[PDB]
Amino acid sequence: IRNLPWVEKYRPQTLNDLISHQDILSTIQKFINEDRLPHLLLYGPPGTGKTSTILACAKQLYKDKEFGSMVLELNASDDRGIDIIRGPILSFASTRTIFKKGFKLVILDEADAMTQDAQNALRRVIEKFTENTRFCLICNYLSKIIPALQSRCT
Amino acid sequence: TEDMLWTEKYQPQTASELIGNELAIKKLHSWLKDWKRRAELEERQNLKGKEEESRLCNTVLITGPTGVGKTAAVYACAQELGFKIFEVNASSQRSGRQILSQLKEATQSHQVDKQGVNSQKPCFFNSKNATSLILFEEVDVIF
Amino acid sequence: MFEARLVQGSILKKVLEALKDLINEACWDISSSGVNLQSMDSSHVSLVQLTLRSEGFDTYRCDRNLAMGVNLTSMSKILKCAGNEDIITLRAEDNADTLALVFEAPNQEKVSDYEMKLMDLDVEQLGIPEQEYSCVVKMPSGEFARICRDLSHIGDAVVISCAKDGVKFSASGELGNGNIKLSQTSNVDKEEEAVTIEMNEPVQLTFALRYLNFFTKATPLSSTVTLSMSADVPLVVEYKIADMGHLKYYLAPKIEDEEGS
Amino acid sequence: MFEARLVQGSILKKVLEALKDLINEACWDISSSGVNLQSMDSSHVSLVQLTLRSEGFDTYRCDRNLAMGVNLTSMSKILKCAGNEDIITLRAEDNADTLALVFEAPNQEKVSDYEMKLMDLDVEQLGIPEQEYSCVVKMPSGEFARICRDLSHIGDAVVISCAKDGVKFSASGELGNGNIKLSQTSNVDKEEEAVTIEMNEPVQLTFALRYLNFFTKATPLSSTVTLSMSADVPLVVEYKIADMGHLKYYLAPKIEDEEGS
Amino acid sequence: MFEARLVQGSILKKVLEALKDLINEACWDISSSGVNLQSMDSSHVSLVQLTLRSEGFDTYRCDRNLAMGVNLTSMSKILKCAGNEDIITLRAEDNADTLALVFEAPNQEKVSDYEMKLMDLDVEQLGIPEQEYSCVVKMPSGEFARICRDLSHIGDAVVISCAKDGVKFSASGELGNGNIKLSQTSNVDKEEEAVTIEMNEPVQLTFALRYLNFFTKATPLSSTVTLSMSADVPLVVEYKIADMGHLKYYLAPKIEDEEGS
Amino acid sequence: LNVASYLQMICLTENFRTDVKDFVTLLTANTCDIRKSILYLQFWIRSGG
Amino acid sequence: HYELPWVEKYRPVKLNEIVGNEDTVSRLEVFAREGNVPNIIIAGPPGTGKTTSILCLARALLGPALKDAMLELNASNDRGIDVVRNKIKMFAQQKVTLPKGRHKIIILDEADSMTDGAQQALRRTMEIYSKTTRFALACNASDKI
Ligand SMILES: Nc1ncnc2c1ncn2[C@@H]1O[C@H](COP(=O)(O)OP(=O)(O)OP(O)(O)=S)[C@@H](O)[C@H]1O
Ligand SMILES: Nc1ncnc2c1ncn2[C@@H]1O[C@H](COP(=O)(O)OP(=O)(O)OP(O)(O)=S)[C@@H](O)[C@H]1O
Ligand SMILES: Nc1ncnc2c1ncn2[C@@H]1O[C@H](COP(=O)(O)OP(=O)(O)OP(O)(O)=S)[C@@H](O)[C@H]1O
Ligand SMILES: [Mg+2]
Ligand SMILES: [Mg+2]
Ligand SMILES: [Mg+2]
Repeated sequence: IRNLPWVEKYRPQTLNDLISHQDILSTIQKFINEDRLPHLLLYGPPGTGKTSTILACAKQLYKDKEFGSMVLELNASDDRGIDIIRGPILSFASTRTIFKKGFKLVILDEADAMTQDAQNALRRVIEKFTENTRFCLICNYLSKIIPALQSRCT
Repeated sequence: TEDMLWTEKYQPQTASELIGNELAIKKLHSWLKDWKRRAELEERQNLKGKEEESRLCNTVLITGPTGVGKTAAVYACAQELGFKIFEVNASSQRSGRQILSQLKEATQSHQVDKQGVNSQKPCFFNSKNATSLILFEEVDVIF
Repeated sequence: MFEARLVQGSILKKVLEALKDLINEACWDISSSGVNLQSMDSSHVSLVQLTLRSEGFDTYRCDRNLAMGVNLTSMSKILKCAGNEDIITLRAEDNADTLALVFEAPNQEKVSDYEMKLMDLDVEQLGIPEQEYSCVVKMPSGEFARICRDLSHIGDAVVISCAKDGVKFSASGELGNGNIKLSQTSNVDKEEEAVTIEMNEPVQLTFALRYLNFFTKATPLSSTVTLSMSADVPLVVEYKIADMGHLKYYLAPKIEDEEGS
Repeated sequence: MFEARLVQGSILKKVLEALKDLINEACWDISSSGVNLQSMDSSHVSLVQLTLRSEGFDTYRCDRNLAMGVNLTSMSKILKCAGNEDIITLRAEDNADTLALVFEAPNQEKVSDYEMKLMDLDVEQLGIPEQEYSCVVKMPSGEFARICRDLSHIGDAVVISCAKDGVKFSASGELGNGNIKLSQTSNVDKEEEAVTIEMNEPVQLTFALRYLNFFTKATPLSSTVTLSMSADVPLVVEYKIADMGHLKYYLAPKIEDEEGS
Repeated sequence: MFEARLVQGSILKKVLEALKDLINEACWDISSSGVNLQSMDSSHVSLVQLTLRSEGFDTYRCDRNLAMGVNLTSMSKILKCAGNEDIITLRAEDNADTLALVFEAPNQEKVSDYEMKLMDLDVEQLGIPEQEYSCVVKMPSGEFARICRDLSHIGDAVVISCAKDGVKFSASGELGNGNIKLSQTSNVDKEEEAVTIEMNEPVQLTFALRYLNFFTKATPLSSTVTLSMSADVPLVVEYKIADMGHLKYYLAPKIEDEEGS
Repeated sequence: LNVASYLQMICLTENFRTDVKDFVTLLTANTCDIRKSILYLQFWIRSGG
Repeated sequence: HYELPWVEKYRPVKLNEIVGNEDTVSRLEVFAREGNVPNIIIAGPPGTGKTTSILCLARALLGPALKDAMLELNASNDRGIDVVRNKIKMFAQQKVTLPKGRHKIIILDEADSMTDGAQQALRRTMEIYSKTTRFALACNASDKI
């Protein structure tokens, strides 16, 4: 039949279902509700609740129908280098949805696998298109992300 | 009140102005002087009408370290001996069809304007008598 | 400050189609007398001279002599977007770094103001003395294009003779040699143009046919073309555009090596 | 059972020769009102809304509502096999995987059949909420196509500004910019043809060029086109074809940063 | 000494462009009857048998049987110089390595003496016997080339099945399936577009498309085409070039691989 | 030493006095790249020494 | 409508608003005042002042001609071999009227992200077009150049 994992089943679909981090969750919710969401850099050991936090944030910001067009999720380990920063990420950050006016979201999971030149171009993509889209980088090691890319994010 | 870099402000206009590599400079200058002599003898044969011992190969190759003066020596010798340099850099699209069909006739045909300001040496891109002379610059750079 | 109003855009379209693949960049030397363009090949073995008179323009005005160097890919891709029968203003300031083309009513509804960034380059001087030639011949231009294209499949060089018997075109190659004769009593029936000669002495020369096909793209500019030749001076291909001016092509002959007999 | 026979096969050739490179997959909605095509660009920046009424079709039968998702490259390959004055018939079943194109003989003896597979896909179901526009003009379509293909040579993004005077096009590129102004007074061979002005507040925006060229590739569909835009709602061009359909491309403005530097 | 005169260059140019890609070299054998060309392609799947009768030539002179073989790139590059109307001299000696083409231009005196070199091919005469063919079809050439381009865009494999009402064309491939049906339409205004049926038994066969396309390249050779299909024989296409001769294209069919039982 | 004296010559044309040892250190630093030393000399002289 | 970060709200607009690297910033200051800047490469750690000093030097040299005499390329742009061959060379051959001692400036930020082939194709472009055009590059690891 079906025996789904308890990791997926007991997922914090809402930001209030996280258990440990409460100061930064309150800070993130306050960034959400006064319309001042910055570029985020969620980093830490696995299983801590970074992807769940950004998915609950994107569910709070966007809807189900516009989830497939307004927020774009990448894994940098699938294809490293600037063939993906100059490409899907740049075209996503520079275009605009036709009737949906607002801001886009880029969820770059496993950002520490990204190469140095791809980070050197991703920081410029972040700088040039700050108003159109916000970037959330999820990573395990901050030591594998260049300080120029770190400083653009909180 | 100057708009020129010091490399091209103090560029050697004579083969004696270059520093070092005197044997290589003398070899290149002798080769180009022999080519100029062959061109002038060809002109004299044209005027009259209207090669193991010589061993004058049609092409020299120049190699060395970066910034030593290969291009500067080539330009100084061609300026001194009256050649006109047609330059092919890596900074322009030089594929086989374009370089052949747009610069073979410089070698194979006469210069239509042989006197005047033609001593200036142009480049190649596609987006007293002066003898033609091709210069392939940085041949190791292949795309 | 300079304005030049071309009566029809077909003139400039056909000129830029003639210079398209042969010339790398166009320099316009412009004074009160008119518009001059002396541009050499990228290989510097063929030279194109184009003189357009001041009176040939619909309205022409200058204030000082000046030279404008424009890239030819950009000017060609702009002139491919111009009305054939429509009137074209060409315009530039005293010392600005741009050149405007005003197309008034290409489709009888809009005004178009296209701009080109000029290039900077050492404008070489091509003023040559007008020496006499030994072999001039009036022959049609569509026929020149036809026979140059026709013999162009055979090889890559033209062996051309001018004497009293007419113009001789020989093309030898791996395909096989081909010979073309022109006669004085011969006259075409396509346009009814008769071959006439003012010859001095026979001349044998040889050229590259690719640049001759590049030259002959100016066939619609004039009904007839004058070919001038001699032993020393290069081949001259002349089109006289009526009330517009004249377009000449100077093609140097191939160097030939005397064998060691 | 779905069966739609057209008056002419030319209109189906012209309607979708523009969707070959812009539209990745054609989703066709079949109901009693007519044929609908609400398709999305793969970059989510352009939308195509096409409506075919039942009055414009020669024959139209339909029992259920259908959603047909088809590839464009192979279907454009099979509509390259069509004439202009002939008649085509599109037949499909309720639960089949075929696209039957019955092709009436141009030579009165050669009846053709074309079968295409149906690629099932989910539908975004994005319905346009049909806002009002503060800048609406009419413009003859060939001029708009000429202007877009002209500005494609200059740059890659155009600035369209509508005001009380008329539509103004701009394109700044590496070669130098190009500007076009349209005046309300227009004199052509026809008695009545001009740019119209029905606008509230002048709006200037910037748009990508390949999408606009794909929009203008369907200009032989209708004689005139309607351009509507305002400050927040995107650009739209509208081809109201003669008594058989309407077509409607939305293009979103691009994000600029050199305006504020 | 070969002295042949083609009265019009159109037929020679079109028959050159017909087999320009089809066969590698043309091997002509010459008797008192006229000109014959029996040539086999590079893959040895198609045969060309072309016969020009002597009275179609204005002047004909042949002292002895003359067999020669010459490549077709030079042919494609020499009759590109022939006009749409002119008279042509095929000249050859009794034993030489050079064939001459003389064009008498529409000019009063302008000869084109184009002498090409041979390379002495060693070929064999593949005499094909005449036999009974079960299906003969009279068909116009232009719309038959249209069917060739119709089935070209669908699939490389071509299927033709001859039924009692006419012929059926089928193309099955990756994109889908395309079928073209012809009926009996012998009662029309002109005898050219009439498709007469004098067949005996139905036959269906599979052929390729590249050599088929090379065969339909001979469309302006004649208005009408004879299609010949029988059991276990090559496809035969007959062109009846008026007042001068007849041409036959033979294509060995693709053998269908039968699955085991 | 030849390139060092050459650079001393081009500096003395610009009314500057320089020692041989500093130019020798620069030239052995950039491995006798003449153009690189010329350009860095232009930058360093034109910025005041 | 948002609060600008202090890295942009308090970004230096002149060459005297830059702290640290006193000698090199002073040399850039005297070059911006006097003119005729050579082709420069600025190497250092992140957050040092390289892009800021390059932009301030270009602003002080150009002035009102910034929009036409400056061509800036980041790592987000293409900067390939073909871009170097067409766009860079077209801007270098482009005519721009400037006061004497002032040149057109091509800024190549994050020159480490430039491919080796593009740097090989940009070698002669750095040389022949040096009477009208200058090159200012900024980099972190000078060994990648
Ligand atoms: N704060 C939390 N509260 C409750 N459950 C949590 C929390 N953090 C993680 N989980 C559980 O862990 C599962 C997976 O956590 P994730 O957030 O996907 O891991 P992660 O934060 O993405 O770490 P990495 O670096 O991406 S592997 C969720 O489905 C939850 O069941
Ligand atoms: N021996 C030399 N004497 C005088 N000036 C020199 C010498 N070598 C280099 N230069 C200067 O450096 C400039 C550039 O040198 P180049 O000849 O282009 O270097 P190169 O030998 O071509 O090596 P490349 O091309 O960079 S790999 C010249 O224009 C001169 O100003
Ligand atoms: N020396 C400095 N003086 C004053 N502010 C500085 C200085 N260096 C950096 N800053 C500040 O930091 C911001 C970003 O520094 P930038 O100079 O743009 O980065 P950078 O120096 O080019 O280093 P990288 O390699 O590009 S990350 C500037 O906008 C300033 O606000
Ligand atoms: Mg995760
Ligand atoms: Mg060099
Ligand atoms: Mg920076």
